[PDB]
Amino acid sequence: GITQSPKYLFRKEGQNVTLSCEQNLNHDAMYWYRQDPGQGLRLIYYSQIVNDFQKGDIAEGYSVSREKKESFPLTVTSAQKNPTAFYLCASSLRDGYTGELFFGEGSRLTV
Amino acid sequence: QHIRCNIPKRISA
Amino acid sequence: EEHVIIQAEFYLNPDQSGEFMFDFDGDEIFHVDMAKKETVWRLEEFGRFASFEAQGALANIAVDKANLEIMTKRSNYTPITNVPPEVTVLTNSPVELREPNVLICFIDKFTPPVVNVTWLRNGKPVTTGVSETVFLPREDHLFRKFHYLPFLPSTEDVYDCRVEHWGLDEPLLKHWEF
Amino acid sequence: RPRFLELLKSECHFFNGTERVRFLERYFHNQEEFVRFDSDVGEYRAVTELGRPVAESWNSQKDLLEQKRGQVDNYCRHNYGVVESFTVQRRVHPQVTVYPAKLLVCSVSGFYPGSIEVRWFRNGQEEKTGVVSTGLIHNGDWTFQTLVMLETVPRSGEVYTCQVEHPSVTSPLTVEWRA
Amino acid sequence: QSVTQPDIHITVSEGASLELRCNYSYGATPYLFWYVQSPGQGLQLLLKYFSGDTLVQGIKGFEAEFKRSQSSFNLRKPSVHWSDAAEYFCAVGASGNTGKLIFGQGTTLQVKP
Repeated sequence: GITQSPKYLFRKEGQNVTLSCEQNLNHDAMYWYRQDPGQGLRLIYYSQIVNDFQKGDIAEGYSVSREKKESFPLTVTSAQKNPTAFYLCASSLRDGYTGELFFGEGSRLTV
Repeated sequence: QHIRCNIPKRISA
Repeated sequence: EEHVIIQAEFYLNPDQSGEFMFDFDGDEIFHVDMAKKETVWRLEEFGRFASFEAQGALANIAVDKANLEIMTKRSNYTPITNVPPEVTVLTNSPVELREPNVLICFIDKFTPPVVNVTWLRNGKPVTTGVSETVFLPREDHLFRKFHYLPFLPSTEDVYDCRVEHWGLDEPLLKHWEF
Repeated sequence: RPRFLELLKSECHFFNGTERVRFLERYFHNQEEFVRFDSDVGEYRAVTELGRPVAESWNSQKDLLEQKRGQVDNYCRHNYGVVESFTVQRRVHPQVTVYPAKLLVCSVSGFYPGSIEVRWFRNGQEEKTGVVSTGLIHNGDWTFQTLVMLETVPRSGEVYTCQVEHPSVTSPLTVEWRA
Repeated sequence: QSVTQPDIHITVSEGASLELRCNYSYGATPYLFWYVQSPGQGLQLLLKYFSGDTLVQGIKGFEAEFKRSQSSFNLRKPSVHWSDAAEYFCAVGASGNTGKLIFGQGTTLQVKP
């Protein structure tokens, strides 16, 4: 349902790779998590409605923009030696809920 | 701690 | 019964203005400044003991817009019948000639929720230190709103509250003087 | 110019603290409730035939229901708990002052919560005739003010006593007026 | 607001019974989920729990119980399968509330003949 790509994105240092995330589930809110092995997924940024977006826990050196309800792209500044990890993308709707999270296949970054 | 907010259903189109 | 907490929100076309707020037994807990995307406590001091996710109030209003549109078209587009406001002016405590006091202009029982309110000292518009409440919800689904003017009571001062509204023939004035 | 209003109130009704709670989700259009969810009912019910097709759509989604059902817990009791700390348990005690307009006023101001009890007394006797109250007025800022005139043109040496009671002072406040 | 998975790696036999355990930060009426992830990909929702019923079912014959008293929401299968070897994550609907989910560091599981 959510398509991230490309799945593997090896990248040079001091390079601002940007991870694309699209969804045709018509969900309202949209999230990025980074899974570092052994630890859970940690929240990076998430946007609840179009054109707004708020910081999660590990938001240093990432930025995101929500111009379209379907698209939420994560830009990884060379902020930290964070980068070399696995990035996950999810969405969900609000009608009654508070819908459960739906997950993209995720992409591996490298350096 | 936080005030939880109830969400209106979207009306079927 | 004992206590009633109500979360009253709305979206008015074609003005495209929304409001979100929490009502406890008549009084406002908070609302959300839609533009600044801020939670805003009816009293600063509520901030200490609780918190609200301002964004949430937006995503709600944005549904009520979507609702609005489908609901207008499901009713031949029949407009809202105006109810004009009744206005009452009073001082928040007994009046003393040179004690600082505060004027309350209490706009009551009306819809739709939009008003062009003015304060008038001796006939001239006042702007110094005025506070105004947001739109508050009644049991009959009509609206309330307050306004506040801090003033120094003098024997040579006459104040008026100039409420407008699309239910009123001509702008209404409620005159308080000592 | 023509106006259109969509409107939603989410009601939490608390009886005996939070023993009995009841939850109403109410959708209006231009002062017309067309469909609501009543925690006492279980499903979405249509209020006017304008909302009948909406409430039939909404009870089809069985996911929605289950969820809305538990707002009495997730939403209602929850928010109560959060805010009881400074709303329910909020007591600001009255500011009472007696004075005759230019016939006798008793001006209680800036108090919370609403429930209040004012009585006029003449020479230790409860006056019940000339009591003319303006009733409980809302100041809008978590305070109430009320006034209670007493219809008496009096005689020299009499004592009038205004006797306020309120859930924020155990022993009653009493103010005095000697003629 | 906060969730914690105590087992880091659980091994078990094919055909046996499963119980990945998970505890939650005190909450009254929190929303809980169990996700599972095969290496390299994303998480599937296995099952959830907002309110009401104490025991719920999921996909590939999974199950979970909500012991309010226990502060525990543990995942179960009566008859595990070889397929099921992946990392499992426990997550709580955080805190008055979105939207945003909080994940336990996740207990991974391998299964042998």
